[PDB]
Amino acid sequence: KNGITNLRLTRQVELWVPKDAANASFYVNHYTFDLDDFIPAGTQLNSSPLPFKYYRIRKVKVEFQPRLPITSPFRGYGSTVPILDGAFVTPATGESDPIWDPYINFSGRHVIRTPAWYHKRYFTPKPLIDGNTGFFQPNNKQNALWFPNKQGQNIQWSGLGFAMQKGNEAYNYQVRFTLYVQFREFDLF
Amino acid sequence: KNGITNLRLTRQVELWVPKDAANASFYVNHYTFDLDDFIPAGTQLNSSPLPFKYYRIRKVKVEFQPRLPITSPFRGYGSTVPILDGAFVTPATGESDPIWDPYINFSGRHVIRTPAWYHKRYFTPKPLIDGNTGFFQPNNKQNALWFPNKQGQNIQWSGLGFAMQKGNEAYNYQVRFTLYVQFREFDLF
Amino acid sequence: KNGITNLRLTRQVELWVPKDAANASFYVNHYTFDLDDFIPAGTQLNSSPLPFKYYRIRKVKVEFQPRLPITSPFRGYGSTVPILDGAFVTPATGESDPIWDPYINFSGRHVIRTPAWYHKRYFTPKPLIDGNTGFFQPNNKQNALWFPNKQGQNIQWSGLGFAMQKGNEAYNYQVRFTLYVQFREFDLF
Amino acid sequence: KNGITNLRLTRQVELWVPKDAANASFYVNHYTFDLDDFIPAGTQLNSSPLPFKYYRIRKVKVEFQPRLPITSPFRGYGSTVPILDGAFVTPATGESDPIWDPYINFSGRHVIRTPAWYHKRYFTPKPLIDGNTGFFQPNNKQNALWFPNKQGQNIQWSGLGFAMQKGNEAYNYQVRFTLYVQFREFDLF
Amino acid sequence: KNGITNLRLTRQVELWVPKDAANASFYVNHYTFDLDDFIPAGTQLNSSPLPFKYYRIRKVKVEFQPRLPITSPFRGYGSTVPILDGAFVTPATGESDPIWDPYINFSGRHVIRTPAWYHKRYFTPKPLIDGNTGFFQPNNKQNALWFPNKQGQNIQWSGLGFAMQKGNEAYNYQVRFTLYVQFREFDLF
Amino acid sequence: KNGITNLRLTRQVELWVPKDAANASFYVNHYTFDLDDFIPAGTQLNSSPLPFKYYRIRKVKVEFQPRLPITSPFRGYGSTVPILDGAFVTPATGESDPIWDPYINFSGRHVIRTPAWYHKRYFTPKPLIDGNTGFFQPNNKQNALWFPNKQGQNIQWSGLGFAMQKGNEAYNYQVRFTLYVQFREFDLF
Repeated sequence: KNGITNLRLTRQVELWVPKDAANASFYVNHYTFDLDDFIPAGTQLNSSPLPFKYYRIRKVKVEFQPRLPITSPFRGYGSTVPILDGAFVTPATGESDPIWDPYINFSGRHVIRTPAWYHKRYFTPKPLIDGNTGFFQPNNKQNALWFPNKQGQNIQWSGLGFAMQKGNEAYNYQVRFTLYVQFREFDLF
Repeated sequence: KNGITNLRLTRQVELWVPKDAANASFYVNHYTFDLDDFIPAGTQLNSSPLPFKYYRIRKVKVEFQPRLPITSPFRGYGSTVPILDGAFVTPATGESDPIWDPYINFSGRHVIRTPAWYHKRYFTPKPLIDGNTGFFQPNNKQNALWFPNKQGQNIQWSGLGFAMQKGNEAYNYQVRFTLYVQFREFDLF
Repeated sequence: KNGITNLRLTRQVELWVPKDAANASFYVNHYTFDLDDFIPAGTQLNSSPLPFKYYRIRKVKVEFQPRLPITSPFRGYGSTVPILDGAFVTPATGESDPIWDPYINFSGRHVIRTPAWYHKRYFTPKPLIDGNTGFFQPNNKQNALWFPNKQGQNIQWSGLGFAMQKGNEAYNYQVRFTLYVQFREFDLF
Repeated sequence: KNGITNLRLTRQVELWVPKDAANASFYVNHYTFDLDDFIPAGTQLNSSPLPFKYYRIRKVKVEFQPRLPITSPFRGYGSTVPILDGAFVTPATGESDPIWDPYINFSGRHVIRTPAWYHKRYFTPKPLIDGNTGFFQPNNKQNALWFPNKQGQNIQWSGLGFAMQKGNEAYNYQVRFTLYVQFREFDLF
Repeated sequence: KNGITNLRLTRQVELWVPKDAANASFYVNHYTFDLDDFIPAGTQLNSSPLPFKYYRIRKVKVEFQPRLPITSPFRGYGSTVPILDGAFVTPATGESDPIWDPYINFSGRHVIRTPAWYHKRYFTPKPLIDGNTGFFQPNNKQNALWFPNKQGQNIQWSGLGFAMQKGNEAYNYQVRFTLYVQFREFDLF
Repeated sequence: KNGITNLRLTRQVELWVPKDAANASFYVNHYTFDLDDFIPAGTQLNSSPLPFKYYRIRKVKVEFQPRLPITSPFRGYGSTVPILDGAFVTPATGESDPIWDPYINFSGRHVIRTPAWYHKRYFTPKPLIDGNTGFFQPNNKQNALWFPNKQGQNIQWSGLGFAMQKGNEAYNYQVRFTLYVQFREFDLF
């Protein structure tokens, strides 16, 4: 019969890092993945671009791809972490983002060598359901738990919190999210 | 990975058999199955109700279900055959459908006991591509040959030719087609 | 010690199917089972007809028993499905119930031969708790999960969605629900 | 299936022992256990606090718990026996309870050290049906014989005959009966 | 690496039992354990006395230690039970606490010999999350389920319901709670 | 039980190297690691950011990360050594830092390729207790000796002495210290 249907969805987001007048201040932001933002925008001839009902995200692969060449006049050394519970340390509005690194002492701290070097994280995310009561239950062999696919009402899955060092000149990354989704119960009319 | 996706599509067609003034004449018609007629009509919110690209029909199950009870004042004994090449002996317009049975001496002649008895045929159809040059190539283990799914331009697959005896009073069947389709290469945007 | 207490509760509901003036339109309704409706009504000498605290429904057996004899002047062929998540396709008020079958292409589509033939479904239901967040978790060996028995506040368990064809004359079924309940923690005072 | 349902019912009775002006006279009374007196009194919302039909008493555990501390100015040494046929030697009204011990030479004479010491008997009782014709039939592996549970018409089961020595000052015990009842044939409506 | 961190927290509560004018009435109260009440009060130099994030309670050990000596002029015999779902039978305000024992027929009824005798219960509690939908799921090898430690917002864990007999004179116990907590994910800044 | 608690603390220090007018003179400095400087500054809500009592440093990982790109107009070749006894050859104030390399002939002389190339040292440090009388006792399987954690009074652990060549233009490194600390005897109030 028809048990599992793999898919590999991909989106690309530009990521601007503004300049800084030699304060060596960081710029922190967080990433969440939700399945309704990975469809190509505009293509709305049929209302169900994903015609299944039950889905789960197996792996997320986040690629920080650069734009500047390797002979940039200034390097910088930030850190990315996989956050699996949505407790980011991201600043508020007008918080004046910290001079000291907030993502420096975490458990899965990978180092990203900004602004001219590729950086790949490949992990398993967890949902942000907000009714999970708080219990973690450490790794259950890649989150074997199916979720009902609702077109436009999907939950978010918490992923990378990156903290990249602002430099003397502003620069640009191209970030590429890939989700290795599994699907079940094809329900076309 | 994701090789095959089974599906089980179903449609229902009313089948009227008009009366006859004791001539014992038959009423012959033929059936072809095409995938664009098995979707539910009206549901057109997204233009692709079948979001795959390559398909094949494994089995077709045609059920003649009756309407009259078993105490009808007149029986009748027709014949159904699986035609696998589209060479039906169906009458033309105004042909005055034959008094003798046309589907009596065929190879797979099953007998249907009209008008109050169930009758099931379960077989493998063949396409009507009209560019196959004529060669048959007897059974290749259930027609392992994939076809490109075009929305509204699909080919027909030849199936039952039924020849049911007209009686003294007109009656009604409910015919139910089921296709056990296989699919491949999910191509959603 | 005293682990499990089996019980076999039974109720009977009349089911009327109104007539139709040769439109071959269907009549769709859905069934849910809740434990507080299976007690005999009127017998209220003690406030706890079920003196346990933890319960679960193992199997539900729904029997469509007929009333008309087998020599009825008109047959009809409907479909029953086990719905395990409460997503029935039942019409609204004044929806003018569909001419085409809504329960024709489902996974567990059994065919009921109305109006003179017995029809039995025997399955495992799932609760309708509305706080299950959406995950299905396919069959966990007959839903080993106990629920607190509250007298008059019990949850519903989603079962059959039947869609039976309306005929030329109105008719009647007698539907019989049986629940094979298990119980635990006898808590009498 | 559902064969046996264990239960552990418990009641507590105050037991007063009046004083005596240095005659060293005893005070003899007998105990019988009947299932309709072990329910909590007042709780009458449903008329069947025990919703089974067939029952038997496996063990009875009678605990004499004291009230006075161990530094009482006077001890005393009585005797308890398990009577299994209702032939107690208890006094009549105005009999002026005997100066010599009546329960001194019996077969299962346990000694209770009154008035400051715990005393536990744990045995199997026998019914007082009064139509048993007199035959005893020594121990049949814990009286495997079921009895119909009638709400308010139950038979008595003969147990302890205790004979405790009256002292110079009146005192108090708290006696606690426990029945390890088995049940069968749950018959709720 | 660093998986589990055991801890053994302890608090002490005085427990007064008021007098009674020879009615032999009980005094019932219930106990719940929450982790934010087990820290020493006043010591607030750093805002996180427990610097972990995920915790669970393995065992709770409740010790009723007495104050009166063993030569008290009046004994008494109460009962403690481990309640694991928060359904205590505790009285309301002005309910005039019952003359008959409410905790007499429960499953884990231990007897406490008041007012001069030690009494220890040692068990596993369950949370009172109020969104658990009601299912019990009997013992899963000591509640392997982690909970997020929130400073001042922690959930309660239901434990002992004790029912101790009031006497002729008021008295005093010293109750000592011990929690054998496990911890995970040390998250200091 | 709870024996060892690993932690991985991290701090980052900017390291400026001033220019030189073609004398090819070096610039020598030394590094010591003390646990009270690795906490995030400002976060002082609770007075104990490390709530243990006994600690030891297993490994120190010092990363010299660059700032200039690899196409700098001038290279340079310095040397780092692990000093394990605090006998650095660092200059005094106004010493006019030597034209010849002081760290050239040592035992563990690694070469750092300044100013555009990463450089990692990963070793075990030794304390600077100043009461050790002078004896070395060569490697005792990674300094199995616990030290009492005093908040603000901790001893220093001697590490890298680096000697990096000054160039024609001033430049900048970002140095990152990581300590793989072990902890014992959690002593929270």
